[PDB]
Amino acid sequence: AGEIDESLYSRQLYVLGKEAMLKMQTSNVLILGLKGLGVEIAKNVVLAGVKSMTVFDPEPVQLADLSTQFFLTEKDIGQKRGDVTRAKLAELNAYVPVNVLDSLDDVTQLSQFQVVVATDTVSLEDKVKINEFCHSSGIRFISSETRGLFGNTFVDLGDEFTVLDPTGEEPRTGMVSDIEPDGTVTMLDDNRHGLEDGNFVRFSEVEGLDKLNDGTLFKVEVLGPFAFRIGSVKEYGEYKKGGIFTEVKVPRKISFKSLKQQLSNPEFVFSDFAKFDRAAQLHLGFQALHQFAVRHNGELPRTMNDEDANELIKLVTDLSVQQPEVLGEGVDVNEDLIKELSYQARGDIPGVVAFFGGLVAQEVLKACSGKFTPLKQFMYFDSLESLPDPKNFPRNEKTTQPVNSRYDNQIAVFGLDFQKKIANSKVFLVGSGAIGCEMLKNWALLGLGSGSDGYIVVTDNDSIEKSNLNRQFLFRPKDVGKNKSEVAAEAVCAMNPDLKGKINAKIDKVGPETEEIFNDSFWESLDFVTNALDNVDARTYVDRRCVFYRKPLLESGTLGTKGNTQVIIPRLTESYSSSRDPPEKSIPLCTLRSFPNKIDHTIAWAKSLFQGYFTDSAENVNMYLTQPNFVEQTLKQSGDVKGVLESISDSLSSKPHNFEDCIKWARLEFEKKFNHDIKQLLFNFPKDAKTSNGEPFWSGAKRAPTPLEFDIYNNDHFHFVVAGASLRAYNYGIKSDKPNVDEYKSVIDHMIIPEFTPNEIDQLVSSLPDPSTLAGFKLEPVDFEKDDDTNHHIEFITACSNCRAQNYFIETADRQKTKFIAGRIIPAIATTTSLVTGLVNLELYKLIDNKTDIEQYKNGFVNLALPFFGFSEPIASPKGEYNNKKYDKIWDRFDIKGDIKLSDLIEHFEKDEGLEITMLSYGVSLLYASFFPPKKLKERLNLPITQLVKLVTKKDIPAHVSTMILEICADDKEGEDVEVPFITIHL
Amino acid sequence: SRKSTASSLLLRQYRELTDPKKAIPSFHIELEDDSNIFTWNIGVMVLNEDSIYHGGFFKAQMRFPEDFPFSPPQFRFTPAIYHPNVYRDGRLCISILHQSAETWSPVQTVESVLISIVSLLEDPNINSPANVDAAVDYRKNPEQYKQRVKMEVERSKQDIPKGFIMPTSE
Amino acid sequence: GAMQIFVRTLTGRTITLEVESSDTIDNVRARIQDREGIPPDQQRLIFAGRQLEDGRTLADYNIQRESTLHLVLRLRGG
Ligand SMILES: Nc1ncnc2c1ncn2[C@@H]1O[C@H](COP(=O)(O)OP(=O)(O)OP(=O)(O)O)[C@@H](O)[C@H]1O
Ligand SMILES: [Mg+2]
Repeated sequence: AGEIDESLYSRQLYVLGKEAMLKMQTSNVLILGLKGLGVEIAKNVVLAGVKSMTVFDPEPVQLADLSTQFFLTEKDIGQKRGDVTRAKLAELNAYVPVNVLDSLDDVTQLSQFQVVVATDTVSLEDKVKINEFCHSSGIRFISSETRGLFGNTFVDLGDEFTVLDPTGEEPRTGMVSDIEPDGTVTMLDDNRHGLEDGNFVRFSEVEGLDKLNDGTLFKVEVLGPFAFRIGSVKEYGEYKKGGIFTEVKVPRKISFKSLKQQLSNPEFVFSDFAKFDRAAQLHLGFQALHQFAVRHNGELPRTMNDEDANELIKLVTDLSVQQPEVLGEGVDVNEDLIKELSYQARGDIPGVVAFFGGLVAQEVLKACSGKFTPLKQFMYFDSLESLPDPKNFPRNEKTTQPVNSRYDNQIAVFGLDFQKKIANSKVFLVGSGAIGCEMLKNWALLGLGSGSDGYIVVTDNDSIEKSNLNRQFLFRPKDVGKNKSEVAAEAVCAMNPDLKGKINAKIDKVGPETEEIFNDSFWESLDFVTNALDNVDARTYVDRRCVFYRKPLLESGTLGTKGNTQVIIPRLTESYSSSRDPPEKSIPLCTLRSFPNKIDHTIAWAKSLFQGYFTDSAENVNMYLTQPNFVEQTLKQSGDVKGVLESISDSLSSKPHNFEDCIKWARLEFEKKFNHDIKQLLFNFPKDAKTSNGEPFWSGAKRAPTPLEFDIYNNDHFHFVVAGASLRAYNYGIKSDKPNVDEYKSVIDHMIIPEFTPNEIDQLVSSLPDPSTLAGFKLEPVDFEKDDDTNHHIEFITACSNCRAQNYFIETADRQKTKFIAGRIIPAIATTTSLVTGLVNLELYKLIDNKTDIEQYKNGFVNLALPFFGFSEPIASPKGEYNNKKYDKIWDRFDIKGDIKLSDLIEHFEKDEGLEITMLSYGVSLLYASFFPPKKLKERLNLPITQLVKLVTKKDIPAHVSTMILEICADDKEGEDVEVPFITIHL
Repeated sequence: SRKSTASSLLLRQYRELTDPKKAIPSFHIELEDDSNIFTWNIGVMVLNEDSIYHGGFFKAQMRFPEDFPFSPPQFRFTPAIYHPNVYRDGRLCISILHQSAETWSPVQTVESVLISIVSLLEDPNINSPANVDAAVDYRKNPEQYKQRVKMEVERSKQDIPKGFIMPTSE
Repeated sequence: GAMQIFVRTLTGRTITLEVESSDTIDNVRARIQDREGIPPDQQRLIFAGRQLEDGRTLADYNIQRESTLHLVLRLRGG
């Protein structure tokens, strides 16, 4: 077919690109084994959209399989795992057929697959045989297995594999100010090229070097952050002016060794550089587990059994002799580490399965597409810090024994008492999108909140949208339009009925407007809070609530293949808001309004014009026709009074009667914005104008614009008129009846277009019509919706941006790129979402244990494209002091009881704290200042806190409020301003 | 070190810029409704007797984000004045208010922003002109420029608060 | 003494720095700012399970020759 459903794969296309998904849609994938690991991999690969998925697992479903196999139910026990899972996988993506391989007796059946994945149900002997067939046949092979809090993956993409894009990052680009004969490229003023040695670039608009711009690639020799060298350019000519370099990614051919070869001489990729010595140890340990099974009728070591763990140490020791390159000379066997592997061999842990499920699934997609850098070739992992303290939760053969429940392979690692405390946890999940759905799935497998003293509260104010289905796997096509949190809660209750009646699905947005719902009692009842948010303001709001209530917060985020986790522990670590992230890129106002040079500048200009044309103008009219004092408000508001009045005047002057009037309006706006205004700009700053130094004014970042001559056959000119007319018709309630060029052309060709001519307030206010003349008249403002392809929103913004791009000789962009920039869409894929959620749930175990050693916690940072995994201990909360009294700058606060009077509050801080309160604020309002005149001081010093707020904010404190946060500036006993904690007023 | 919140840092800078001993006489600063910490009404004054904008009292409004000073504030002349770097809506092109030729940084203060504004007022940036006619008259018709600036200075004197004493010339 | 270390970003780019084991983390951030334009306030450097903090030195984190530091960041989607 070659077509990609952009309404479904929207967010994933921004991660992988179209070419990669075209290859994916030609790839048939086979997954061996459908326990938790296999089904997690299959879920993410089917969501991604490969040509077909085939599963093989004829083993009967057992109750213990449900520990992480979220598609199995108790009614499935006794049936084949592959059969009962096939139809559930098929529901994930109608574009991907899911079939069951009945038997693997004939290995030649693998010839019909492009990627074969062998999970933990395949013996090492069979993995080697299968890998040998795949390697010698050119079939990509990936293996993976998890054992308790341990796991590994192996990748063998064959003797020949080509990486087409190593990182999937946006190509670097930049403007050039000089290219010397030796090839020294200098950047335009204070601009960094951001290149490194060995990158390749192409060039455009380099005047004087001609063939340099023909697409030829040049290898980058970096000189400094502002210059690089490409080799001599004398053969091309002599540099004059202009130029733009663009980084190009070149193909890289690589070669993989077979599994058999890699068992004796592994190439490691580390999941945690702090544990890099463990990779070689776990490499022998996982092999020894297979040798143990051979000697014990296919059985794993018994849970917490010392006799078996000692036998595994002996197997590892014998393996190091047979494979001396693994550990190296002088390196002893880490017996404690191997013992824990034996102890946990039967464990099946949701967070670990999620981690490898997302990682291996992404490796599958790399093997289908050549997109991103494949893991090469072995990666081992452990999360042993998740183990609780053995004194509170002892681990032995009795406490970890199975109790005939779906949690038995989790009890095997953590013990019964610990699993019961997980069930009895009270948790808040904020957001029910990609991370939210995966989080609820993990919690369902955990049984978290299923106990008599536990529960789950999940809230989200958003509805399900088609593009969400690509990575929010609890939702189905039939669910589009329903509330995410309610649908998600029902989906996980079907997966684990122990959660039935234990999940409170709310549809409220978390923020300052819903504090009556999420009040003091709500937050104080929680054990901890987990974020699943997609914006910084909500994360900041939740972080401040957790600081206020001293609740642990589990934070996480993703961006394409990149992800991160952060743990916030009351009285221990800093909070989310304690550190800063790089801000979103901003456009200097002069560049936006007058001198664009990138498509990003014309898209922002177009989006702003869209809002002014079809939203702000409508709202100003509705206020002018319904508010009696609107004309007086804007005159003293004030800002751009001339703009608002002309907006209302124009909106009520050329009022369209039919759609043809809207066509004429849009054609005239085209002439104004892309012809007349451009001529007016050139009239003041001609194309050959000079600056102060005699240099051309239109140089470097300034691109000399040219006016547009309307051409209906230009796609951008046409759709500007189509979308502009349709959106104006919507404002004025004009109905309709694919646009016909001839019909539009006839209307436009009969128009008389005024030619260009180059160029107090009390008259405009008198030219406005009386609101009584327009009784009942109303304009319908547009609400920007980027995901409705029929509303003309993206159509207008794309066409409007591309017309301005044509003015300034900027290369135009398609609707998908414009939607990405104008809609601020975050690239997203299910693989990274599952992996990051797994890491969060490995940190969640440390919360249940109430760990106070900061070194046991780990913040996570991942990029599956590299692949890179890195972890760091959280930063401790900083400590401060006032008058020698130490306090925690994050978590400490003053508690005052009762609606105290301002004078008593000030008097208490002088005696109890030695602090002279000089300024006091509530929210954004200043309530008290010591430098007030004696008139305001006497008035405010006698009022209680609540009345003081009412005096300043003119709004009463609602009855639902039980506490108030006050911020103060104060002087210490030496009369110097000092940082102090905030105040909590307990009403 | 000292990680002050936005409201506290704004209150301390507000107190210093209105103290009868440390307040810069070039700026008359008050809070909106004498309470809102994150939007300030500022009267910009040019005390340089050798500047064309001398004698004016240009009202303006400054709005601060919730992550101050890790994000730049917004500045707008109310109403918009005649200047090559000021648009008709009151906003203006100045590098210090842009983030990412000195740009914005958390070390910048309200004082340094206002100082950079009065400097741009005396010395407009013609290489990054907001909009004509002020930019074209600045180069082509200098006498028209001064007549437009002087007419803008006298128009701003009506916005001087009652009982306010204009500081002496420098 | 003098040594050569690397700084790799979450996107994959690699930076090389000639340093001494006695250099402070504050000085390393100042050099990354001049090389990459990233303000030290926005630099999250991690190495061997620890996040590098101001006031310490490279030798305090057992950073040796050919060691690679990682510039990471937090993401806002999901
Ligand atoms: N303040 C908030 N309170 C409650 N839920 C929130 C808040 N802010 C964001 N969310 C929810 O967090 C979720 C983020 O997940 P995600 O971004 O994957 O879904 P989405 O926004 O529907 O998808 P896309 O970003 O691709 O359109 C959204 O469902 C959103 O509604
Ligand atoms: Mg979102």
